[PDB]
Amino acid sequence: EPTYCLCNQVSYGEMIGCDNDECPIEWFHFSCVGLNHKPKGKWYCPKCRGE
Amino acid sequence: ARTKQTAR
Ligand SMILES: [Zn+2]
Ligand SMILES: [Zn+2]
Repeated sequence: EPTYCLCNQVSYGEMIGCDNDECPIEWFHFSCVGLNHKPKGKWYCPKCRGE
Repeated sequence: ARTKQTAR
């Protein structure tokens, strides 16, 4: 039922959470943010990183 | 980073 990411699709595969506690979206599919493996350290989504 | 696997 719930949707996430910038694509507004249901959760699938590995999801990564924006480290900005105020991020409106928070969770993104690895694929939608160009990831294939969990990155070390803090991670911020494109919008929060200023894309 | 914080990540989680989709679960049914
Ligand atoms: Zn964010
Ligand atoms: Zn997505």
